[PDB]
Amino acid sequence: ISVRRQKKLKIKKKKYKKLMRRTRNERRKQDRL
Amino acid sequence: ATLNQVMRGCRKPQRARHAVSPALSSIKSPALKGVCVKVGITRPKKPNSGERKTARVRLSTGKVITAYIPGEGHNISQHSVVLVRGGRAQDCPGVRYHLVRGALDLAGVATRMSSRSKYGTKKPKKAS
Amino acid sequence: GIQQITNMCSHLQNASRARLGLTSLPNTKYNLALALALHRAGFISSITRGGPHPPTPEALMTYEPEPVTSANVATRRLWVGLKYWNEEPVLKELKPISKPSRLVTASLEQLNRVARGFPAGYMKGLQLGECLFVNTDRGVLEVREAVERKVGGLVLCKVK
Amino acid sequence: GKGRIFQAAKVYQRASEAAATNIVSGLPPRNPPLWLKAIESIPPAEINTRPYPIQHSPPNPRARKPRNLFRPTKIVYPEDELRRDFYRDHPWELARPRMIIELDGKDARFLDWSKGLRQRGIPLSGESVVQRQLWLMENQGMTKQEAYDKARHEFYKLRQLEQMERRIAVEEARMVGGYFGKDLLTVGMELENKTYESWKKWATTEIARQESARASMYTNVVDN
RNA sequence: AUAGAUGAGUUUGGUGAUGGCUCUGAUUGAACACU
RNA sequence: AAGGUCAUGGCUUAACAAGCCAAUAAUUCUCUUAGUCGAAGCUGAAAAGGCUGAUCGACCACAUUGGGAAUGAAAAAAUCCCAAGGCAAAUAGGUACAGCAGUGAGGAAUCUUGGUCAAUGGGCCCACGCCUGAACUGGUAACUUGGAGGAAUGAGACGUCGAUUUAUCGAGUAAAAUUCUGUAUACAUAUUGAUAAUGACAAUAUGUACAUUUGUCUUGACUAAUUACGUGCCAGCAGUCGCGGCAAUACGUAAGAGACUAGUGUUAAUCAUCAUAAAUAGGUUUAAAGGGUACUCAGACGGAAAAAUUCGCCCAAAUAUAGGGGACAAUUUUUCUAGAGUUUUAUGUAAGAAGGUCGUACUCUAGAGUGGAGAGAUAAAAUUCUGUGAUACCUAGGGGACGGGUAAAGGCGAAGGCAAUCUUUUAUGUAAAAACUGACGUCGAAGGACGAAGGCAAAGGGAACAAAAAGGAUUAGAUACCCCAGUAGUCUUUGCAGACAAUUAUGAAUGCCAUAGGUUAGAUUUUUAAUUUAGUCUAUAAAUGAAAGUGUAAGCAUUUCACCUCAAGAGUAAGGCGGCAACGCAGGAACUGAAAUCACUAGACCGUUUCUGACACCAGCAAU
RNA sequence: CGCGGCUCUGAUUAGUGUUAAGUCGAAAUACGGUUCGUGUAGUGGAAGUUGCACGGGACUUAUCAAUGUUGAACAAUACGA
RNA sequence: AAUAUUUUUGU
Ligand SMILES: [K+]
Ligand SMILES: [K+]
Ligand SMILES: [K+]
Ligand SMILES: [K+]
Ligand SMILES: [K+]
Ligand SMILES: [K+]
Ligand SMILES: [K+]
Ligand SMILES: [K+]
Ligand SMILES: [Mg+2]
Ligand SMILES: [Mg+2]
Ligand SMILES: [Mg+2]
Ligand SMILES: [Mg+2]
Ligand SMILES: [Mg+2]
Ligand SMILES: [Mg+2]
Ligand SMILES: [Mg+2]
Ligand SMILES: [Mg+2]
Ligand SMILES: [Mg+2]
Ligand SMILES: [Mg+2]
Ligand SMILES: [Mg+2]
Ligand SMILES: [Mg+2]
Ligand SMILES: [Mg+2]
Ligand SMILES: [Mg+2]
Ligand SMILES: [Mg+2]
Ligand SMILES: [Mg+2]
Ligand SMILES: [Mg+2]
Ligand SMILES: [Mg+2]
Ligand SMILES: [Mg+2]
Ligand SMILES: [Mg+2]
Ligand SMILES: [Mg+2]
Ligand SMILES: [Mg+2]
Ligand SMILES: [Mg+2]
Ligand SMILES: [Mg+2]
Ligand SMILES: [Mg+2]
Ligand SMILES: [Mg+2]
Ligand SMILES: [Mg+2]
Ligand SMILES: [Mg+2]
Ligand SMILES: [Mg+2]
Ligand SMILES: [Mg+2]
Ligand SMILES: [Mg+2]
Ligand SMILES: [Mg+2]
Ligand SMILES: [Mg+2]
Ligand SMILES: [Mg+2]
Ligand SMILES: [Mg+2]
Ligand SMILES: [Mg+2]
Ligand SMILES: [Mg+2]
Ligand SMILES: [Mg+2]
Ligand SMILES: [Mg+2]
Ligand SMILES: [Mg+2]
Ligand SMILES: [Mg+2]
Ligand SMILES: [Mg+2]
Ligand SMILES: [Mg+2]
Ligand SMILES: [Mg+2]
Ligand SMILES: [Mg+2]
Ligand SMILES: [Mg+2]
Ligand SMILES: [Mg+2]
Ligand SMILES: [Mg+2]
Ligand SMILES: [Mg+2]
Ligand SMILES: [Mg+2]
Ligand SMILES: [Mg+2]
Ligand SMILES: [Mg+2]
Ligand SMILES: [Mg+2]
Ligand SMILES: [Mg+2]
Ligand SMILES: [Mg+2]
Ligand SMILES: [Mg+2]
Ligand SMILES: [Mg+2]
Ligand SMILES: [Mg+2]
Ligand SMILES: [Mg+2]
Repeated sequence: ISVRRQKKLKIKKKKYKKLMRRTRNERRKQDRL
Repeated sequence: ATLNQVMRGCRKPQRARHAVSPALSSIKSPALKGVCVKVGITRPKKPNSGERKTARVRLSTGKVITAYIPGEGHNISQHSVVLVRGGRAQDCPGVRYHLVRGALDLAGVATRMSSRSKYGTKKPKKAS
Repeated sequence: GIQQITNMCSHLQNASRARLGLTSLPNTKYNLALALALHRAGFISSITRGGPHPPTPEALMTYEPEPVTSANVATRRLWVGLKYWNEEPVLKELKPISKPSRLVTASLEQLNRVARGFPAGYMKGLQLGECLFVNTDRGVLEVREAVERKVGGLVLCKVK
Repeated sequence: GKGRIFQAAKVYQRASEAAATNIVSGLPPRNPPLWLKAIESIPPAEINTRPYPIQHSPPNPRARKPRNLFRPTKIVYPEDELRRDFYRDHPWELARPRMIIELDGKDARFLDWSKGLRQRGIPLSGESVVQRQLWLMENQGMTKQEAYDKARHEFYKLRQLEQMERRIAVEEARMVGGYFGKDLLTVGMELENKTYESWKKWATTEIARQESARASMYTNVVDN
């Protein structure tokens, strides 16, 4: 896999890792950890 | 793959491809009847330009699809019973259907001289 | 086993591909069977078993090998004479069919079809120059020999 | 694949087919090249076929999986061991020039080593001692050392006379009014002078050069 | 049953690959439009 | 042991025994979907082909839904009993058209409320005969197939039409006209479907008579077939690529042209195309795709020379009785040493672990040391340090972690990874000969173990470095890059965690293919210098590859495991499992597309290297 | 009647696809102007950026201070660009 | 030999 295409996966995994933090407390209230 | 890997079921069907007209392809029907919910205009994508006449239709099965109105000029409006057939507007997203012009309520182009079968236009009967 | 014939098919190709005059093969009852078939078919020049070093080429046929007992059986080896004509090897391809993972057995009714350029089973028709060797009760014969003797058996390899 | 498809061995097969028929269908084929019939019955030789090379030494019998079965082997004779023993005992025998340029190859036809060291066509050198030693050691059944001594002493008696001739031949020529040129001892010394002088020029130049480096180390530009 | 095995358009500045999509062939207990 | 049975079987019973089947899902459970099958239909050149599961035949199930029994040789019922809802009915206690025709509804869409029991079949009957919505016949629909649907002559009406070159290019042998046929069909006659007799209805043969419609798609390329005008990214066309922005062969008209024809197109679907899930028959260095690792249970595969058994395989079928042939195959037996192992302290070696230490630098404390105004930082500075005496130069005590040279394309371990030193401790591997065991082998789902840095948990340690937090600068702005300082953390011990560009972007292993130049640890020798075993690294041949390149393999072959099937969504959602948490394992679909993607070639660019020209620049003079 | 499954819907709320013509920056591709990516842990409106170890899909892109030699005289009938 | 100020955008 080229480096240009690897950066497409890099942006997807970061925005997801960044999303699971923001909604971590909300998922803890509903018992969805 | 080794003969053993094939014995355990490694050969699986290929991932399905979406049909051009799912509402018709799913139930193996060539056409369906629907009540026109809205007659508006859709704009093509980057290359093409213009105002494509479309119609939001609620099929008999229950699906709400968007069909394309072929020809020049139509006479359908809200609460119009129209016949939907497969097809797709290659430049309009979501417009994955066509409307038969010799259909129940949709009339054919009266000023059409070529390809009348495609637009539901009776012969002029000039001499007759 | 059939694994030995597969190794023999690959080596004979690599030797012909390298344009070698002589070629060595492990001395086994199965290898000698196919070797005699290749020689009887006209692909190799001669077959003589000897030690780890090739016999004297000047007296290849006249070579008198020593008895094969348990004191030297681990060092014996079959020395094959390869053939080259018109700037092209006579044993170019030795594609095998029956591999250790699967043994392909053919019937007389099918070999009669494969012998005339028509597929039958997991085999394909034989074209000009091609040749198919079959291991049967009467030894490792050729598809045209087995068809004459009216027998089937185990398909070993296809020679071009 | 940096190579190219060379079809030099099939120039006849190719030319024979191109000359069999005519491109213009309906006409007889024109005459073939003038060389097509000359080599009609002289096919090429088989090339690119690795045979079992000639074995100049008994191959290792204990090897179970021997390699290099298509590698030319080294040519070693029984004389190679004798040449090394002699020339090592007589290192300065190599300074005596020896010509290895053959005239017609027919030098081993007049060599009869049963007569002595002096043979026809070849000079008296360490080889004559070796060939004489090998003969006695084989024919007369002598040992390596015994034959070596006999063949070695005959070599000295012949070399001694050679050195005695140079001395007497010169002394004899001057007794009747015979003068010669510059001997090798004098010429050799004159050459050393021309070279020694050139070295002196190089020494004085570098020596003076180093003085500048020694003075340039310290600084005295102020001129106090 | 011994005549039975075939391709085309389309990614690129361009070439050669890879890999889809579409057309070419046959058909329906078919429907619709014009007849 | 006994009974039972033609016979066999816990089939049955009594007394003892603790077994039998399976371990990779036997067994059991939930969800989704479906009547099953056939050269029966469709399709492909073909595959143990693919799809469908109409009409035909066989099988299964059901007759409003649910719950049940009896009769009978046999439930094999549209029967019978019971409950509920709909219609009907009330003291009643029927009906369910998935029997034929038909009506309503639903739907894109599928027919007559006919005649006869004459034929074939069935039920009842001594017989005659009665009954039959099966069945046979008529009707409706181009739904499909098959056939008809008109042939020959036709040149001066010396006309007409459309183009244009008034004579060129066409309509055009086309038409009219003439000469023949009597096709579908109509009517008549006869025979036949049926014979003991019975004809609802029609077929067949012969005779005579009649010359009866065009429709539709396409016309940029794929794809056979052209111009004109109008329109002007508008209107529209499009299966794919695309066309349309004022002289459009692509849109809409007109004409011409190409083709199929009572059909023609379009939509939907299936096969083939597609080796596009590749058993036949694929592939994974850089394009989708090699698991982090290899010890290993199951499971696949795996030597030599003989023998028994199976009679596998072959003759060779028809799912072939009984035989023959013995190479190969399965189980098994006896031998063999080429694979794999053991012994003989190898050499060499940063695999690993325990207990200890060494040293250069750093840092802390003290000596009211010497010295007495700066130091450090950065491109430059600022925050900061220093008169409570710093930096610099020393003395004496500590305190933690680090590992200079040697050092190499070097080496060691399954990988991760391992580099100061001493003792202790641990498994492989390599060379040389001898000896020994005698196929004991390779791969290996799963489980288990190991697994970098960072991280969590607990207690220590804390010099240095440094996420965080914080400040000073830079800058249009600056969270940043730079700087002054600085907490977790890095280190030790005990657990959790299991993700990596865990890489050779290349799984492990076996057999095999031509050379050269270095290099590592050994061995042999005429130890000088050449052979040789096992590794590693460059450059090549044959070859291979899309090429780059590889060439101890990305070659020729084989074994086995993992993994891939267009892009994107997505390694995401949901349920579940593991974990203290962080997160990991496993793992879709909808929506939107015709492209994504790889190597190479030639250029251009580079706050890219080295050069070559030019008042381009430097310098000088003049000017704006 | 209870438990479990399944379908629809739900204030509020999240992600992603598409859409030439908006705004804010300039992260990648050249040494992309702080080497880029992998893992992990923080952090910032966003792309990004920071610590720690790791990979090259980046530096094999490598090209002399060993400065390069009176290596056996001369003359002869030998030798003759 | 160990040097390093800043420099965004283009329907
Ligand atoms: K047998
Ligand atoms: K002080
Ligand atoms: K090793
Ligand atoms: K610091
Ligand atoms: K663990
Ligand atoms: K080597
Ligand atoms: K999702
Ligand atoms: K490079
Ligand atoms: Mg990849
Ligand atoms: Mg498109
Ligand atoms: Mg037209
Ligand atoms: Mg059209
Ligand atoms: Mg490009
Ligand atoms: Mg391809
Ligand atoms: Mg069903
Ligand atoms: Mg059913
Ligand atoms: Mg009915
Ligand atoms: Mg009903
Ligand atoms: Mg309806
Ligand atoms: Mg009847
Ligand atoms: Mg009857
Ligand atoms: Mg009767
Ligand atoms: Mg007639
Ligand atoms: Mg009757
Ligand atoms: Mg054309
Ligand atoms: Mg294109
Ligand atoms: Mg047009
Ligand atoms: Mg017809
Ligand atoms: Mg790997
Ligand atoms: Mg794993
Ligand atoms: Mg991985
Ligand atoms: Mg038998
Ligand atoms: Mg034994
Ligand atoms: Mg032994
Ligand atoms: Mg061994
Ligand atoms: Mg040791
Ligand atoms: Mg003081
Ligand atoms: Mg210490
Ligand atoms: Mg590593
Ligand atoms: Mg070191
Ligand atoms: Mg293993
Ligand atoms: Mg495992
Ligand atoms: Mg850790
Ligand atoms: Mg830790
Ligand atoms: Mg802690
Ligand atoms: Mg700041
Ligand atoms: Mg550690
Ligand atoms: Mg690592
Ligand atoms: Mg593995
Ligand atoms: Mg190495
Ligand atoms: Mg190489
Ligand atoms: Mg290959
Ligand atoms: Mg995907
Ligand atoms: Mg996963
Ligand atoms: Mg999840
Ligand atoms: Mg280039
Ligand atoms: Mg100027
Ligand atoms: Mg100036
Ligand atoms: Mg002015
Ligand atoms: Mg809502
Ligand atoms: Mg960056
Ligand atoms: Mg940038
Ligand atoms: Mg950068
Ligand atoms: Mg990074
Ligand atoms: Mg910060
Ligand atoms: Mg780069
Ligand atoms: Mg731009």
